[PDB]
Amino acid sequence: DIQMTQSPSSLSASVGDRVTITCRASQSISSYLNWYQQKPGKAPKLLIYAASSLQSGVPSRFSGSGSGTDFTLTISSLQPEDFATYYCQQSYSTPLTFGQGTKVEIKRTVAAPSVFIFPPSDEQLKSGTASVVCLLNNFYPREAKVQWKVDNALQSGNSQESVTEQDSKDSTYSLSSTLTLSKADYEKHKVYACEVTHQGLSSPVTKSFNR
Amino acid sequence: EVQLVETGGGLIQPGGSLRLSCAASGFTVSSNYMSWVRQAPGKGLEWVSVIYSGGSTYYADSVKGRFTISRDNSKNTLYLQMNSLRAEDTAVYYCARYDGIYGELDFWGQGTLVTVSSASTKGPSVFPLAPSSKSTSGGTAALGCLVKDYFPEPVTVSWNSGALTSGVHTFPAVLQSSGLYSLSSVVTVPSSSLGTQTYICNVNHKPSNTKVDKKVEPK
Repeated sequence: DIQMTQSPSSLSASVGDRVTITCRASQSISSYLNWYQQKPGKAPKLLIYAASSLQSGVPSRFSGSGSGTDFTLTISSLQPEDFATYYCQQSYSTPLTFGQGTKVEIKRTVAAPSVFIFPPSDEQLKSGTASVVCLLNNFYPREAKVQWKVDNALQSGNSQESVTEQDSKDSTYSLSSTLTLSKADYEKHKVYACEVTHQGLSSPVTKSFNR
Repeated sequence: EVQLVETGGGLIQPGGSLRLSCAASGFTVSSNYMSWVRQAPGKGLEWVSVIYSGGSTYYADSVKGRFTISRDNSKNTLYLQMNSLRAEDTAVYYCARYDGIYGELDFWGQGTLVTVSSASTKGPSVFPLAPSSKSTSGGTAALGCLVKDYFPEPVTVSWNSGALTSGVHTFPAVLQSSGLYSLSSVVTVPSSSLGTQTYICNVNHKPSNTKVDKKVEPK
């Protein structure tokens, strides 16, 4: 019933940058405003309580400011571990409400992927389905094109992608693309190719094997 | 030092009920403000419930009349009795110590996942991702485990029973067209170690009680 609006909802900044996130309450809430850092698959950690007070053992690079309706969280000098989603939360009145969050990504310089390819195991072909795995290891930025080719035939709608969360020391990503074909389709073809287009690659790179 | 340990999560049929426990260490539950907070998968934080010290209880409008917050002073434990569960209620549930003054959630439990679904529990199939020349990058090679066709979330993967932690990438799970999850766990090791060192992934999927250790070796 008090709405918290944060801006931006997404931020991309490099190590050493000053990061500034905004949170606005729909009505005055004095100093009853807290800030949390949530790395994904983990509990929010409290960073600031009462607008401007640092929590125990939270590095001094975090700091908060404001009172009333306009609040800011600042990371004075961004660090690689600081990628997370940051929430503001008012405690002036029930119900406790949270802002929608600001997802902070760490900008690093370009890094090309290493491309590896895994043929479906023998054990899996026992149960009549084939999973071919392409791996794109330790790269930045997140955006990559992964085309699967089977005996030169470009595939469509039979691959799924997954991307790891950002490495906490070097800010790179890894990505897997999995091609799913039936044992029938796998045994009736020879050349299985993963083609990768990325900003750090001068030209597309192709990894393949023969059945 | 303070802890909050959560139990009780898991798969539950729609319309069913489930209870979450939260066992505090290093502070008294009895004399503290206390809270449940939930997060639908890939969404924001949503307040569920507060119990004041002195026992006043308040509830979010979506749970009022369905959910009860309580505590057992003797066991230093907080409870959330949930009822009439729906897909909307699917979330990771967190207990947190409130402040009772500046109303801040200064300490949080690790969370537990509650999946509201009529779909059946299914254990994972575990296939090796064998290292080869197509996996080698000069003194360095990658090998892994494909963990296929399971429900519901989550699975935990380790390498050499938690002994190999360096250079592991365990990928977020994807939801297949079959309504089942799939994921891979790859690790990059030195290629010179490929014939002298043994690599086992230790897949664990608790809702189905499966525990698969799988040996990965060159081909």
